[PDB]
Amino acid sequence: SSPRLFMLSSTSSDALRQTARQLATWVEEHQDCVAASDLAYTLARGRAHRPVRTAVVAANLPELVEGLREVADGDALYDAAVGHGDRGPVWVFSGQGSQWAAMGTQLLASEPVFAATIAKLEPVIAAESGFSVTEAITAQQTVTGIDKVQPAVFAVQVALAATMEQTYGVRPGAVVGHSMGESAAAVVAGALSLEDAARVICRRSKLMTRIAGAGAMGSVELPAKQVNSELMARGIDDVVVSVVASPQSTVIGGTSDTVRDLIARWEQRDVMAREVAVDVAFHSPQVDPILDDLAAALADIAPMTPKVPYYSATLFDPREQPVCDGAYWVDNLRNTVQFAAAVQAAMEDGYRVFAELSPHPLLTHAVEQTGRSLDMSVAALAGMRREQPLPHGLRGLLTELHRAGAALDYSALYPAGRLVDAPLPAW
Repeated sequence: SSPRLFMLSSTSSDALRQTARQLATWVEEHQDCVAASDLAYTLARGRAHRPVRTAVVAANLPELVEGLREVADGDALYDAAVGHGDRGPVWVFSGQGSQWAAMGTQLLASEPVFAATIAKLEPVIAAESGFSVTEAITAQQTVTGIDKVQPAVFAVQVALAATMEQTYGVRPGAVVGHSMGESAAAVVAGALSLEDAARVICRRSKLMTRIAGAGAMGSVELPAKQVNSELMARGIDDVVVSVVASPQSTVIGGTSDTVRDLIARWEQRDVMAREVAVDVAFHSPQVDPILDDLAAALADIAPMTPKVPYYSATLFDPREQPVCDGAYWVDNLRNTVQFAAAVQAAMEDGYRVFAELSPHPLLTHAVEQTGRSLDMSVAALAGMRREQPLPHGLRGLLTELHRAGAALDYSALYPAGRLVDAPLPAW
């Protein structure tokens, strides 16, 4: 009786419409014989998924005939899958800034695994940071202080990954984190326990409140080698490259005045410069005072060997597998975020489907820019968007992962049924 996802695929946009039309005619003639569950199961598990994919949502067979005929009559361009169903998606865990008011409300209601994960984190974040992460992610005002933002964003990140794996059968092929995103990446990769990773973000953000107001940051659409050249040429020692997000994008960090002066000059040369909303200048010497204290706070963190490929933005070789001890988290906060190099390594290793598990996409464009620079066809998906209605939870993200060609377990969403004599399109 509930709405089901009917997968349809072909070799071209026109052949996919021909497939939709034959299926609609068949479904219309056999609707009294075929159970909708059996047909959805057959289309997902009894058919080899071809490159040009789509899916129609419908609660009953007559509804599916309308949806299928709509596809068949349309003039839509269906992009082909970039992955070959052999590698799982690369989950991208972005930094701060993705947060929005009541970002967790619909997923707490529509996804039981999201709710269960947030429930686990609730007493840990309460003991560590002194606040309710559930109250924070469902409040009518967006979460605000660094000590509250980081645990709340981390909690959404890990709850999204748990839902995708447990509820939708999507095991990640690899993980990539960007600054605070690396704590969620460490949990998902099996490098840290959920609790130790929560302790890492809670303690990290509490210590950062001590240095709030110490420097400023700025984004510039210039490659990092060029930015560094300008700093050295201008005799600037108080501002450094803090983030390397794409081959054409760089974030600088340092003293408030020199950062403002540099952005003023870049803008005047018609370059895409802009100040970034910060209290502290992370991944710069501004964080130096709090590094001894952080090392001490994280001395008890128990790191583990990652179970999934982890593309480190902290290590000098992103392919190297992290030892997520306190020293790693101190380096994570102080070293440049080499995000572009980590994404480039994953793409060189064969990954083409990237999905950003965050409250709102911050690094979708960065992933696309790295793919474009390698002359590769990649998919950079967003797990959630600000104020996006999610009445069917993350089922939308599952559809887009399927459409893109990410490897996933179809027995999670279609656990049982009878194979039906539905049409098999010619080669």
